[PDB]
Amino acid sequence: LPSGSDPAFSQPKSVLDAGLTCQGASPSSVSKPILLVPGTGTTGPQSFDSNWIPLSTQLGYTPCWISPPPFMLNDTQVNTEYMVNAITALYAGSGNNKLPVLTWSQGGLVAQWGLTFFPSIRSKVDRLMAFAPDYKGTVLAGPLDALAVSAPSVWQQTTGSALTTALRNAGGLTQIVPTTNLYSATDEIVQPQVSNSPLDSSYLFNGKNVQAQAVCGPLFVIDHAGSLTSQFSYVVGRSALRSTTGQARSADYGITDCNPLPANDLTPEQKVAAAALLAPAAAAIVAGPKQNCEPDLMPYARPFAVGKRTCSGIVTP
Repeated sequence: LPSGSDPAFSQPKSVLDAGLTCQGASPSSVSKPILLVPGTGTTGPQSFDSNWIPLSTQLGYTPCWISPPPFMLNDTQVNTEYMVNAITALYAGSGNNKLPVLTWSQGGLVAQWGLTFFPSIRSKVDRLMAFAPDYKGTVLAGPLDALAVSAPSVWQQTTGSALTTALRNAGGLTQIVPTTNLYSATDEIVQPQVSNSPLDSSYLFNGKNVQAQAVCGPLFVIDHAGSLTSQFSYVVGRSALRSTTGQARSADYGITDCNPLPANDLTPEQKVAAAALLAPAAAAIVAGPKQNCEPDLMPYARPFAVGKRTCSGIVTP
């Protein structure tokens, strides 16, 4: 694990702060914040309005969220700066108290990239609840990279990207704070995920790796959005957020919780929005930025991906 000074932010603190919002509070004075880190092609709200914003509310958290522009499609390394700045702020804002981070898709990668590369936020996160995180990225990004039609962040979440190589090589496929990883075999966005083994994209060492089909059976299907919004995911999220250990406890759930439909503590209208969670992100992807190469790694990550090709060319330091 890196253990020096944090890297420099490439964004002005004012830009970063502007992407941080808290329900009914300013970050500088908030009780029991949880930070929500969105998936690819969405804003904080577009990810969590239909799910973890009300769910965290009812569990007695002040939901706060970052919305890195545009729709999490730019450089995961800059989307991470928004998350690091938010953790710094919300820790100080809550009386210097550790906060939980909850995340969907790339939000997980961003989180684990933060804890890998910016040591000062490890003493500020009491736990990480990653919903369908892509730590190895995914192989299903391959066709779109072959077309050279891919957002910066979609290059970086390709399996074998410089970014995913850099993370692994810096010791980033091991948990750095107590970490639960809810995910699904049937994820149509993130693969590989079928092994219920360290082969899976969502798997960390020492982490509470919950593959849905490992608890509910091989006849169980929740998809990429399902892994965030489902009653099953509520129960696992509830479990991790209340655990004295920082991790979901198998003691807290069972076979009768194997419900892939949106969380029952959402309103009927919330359920309907959560059901359709992914369409926004699919659309914002087809609407969004497009380049022919993977964004350069910033100097702090370059030593961990030597040999790989980014926009400037082959990585050397």
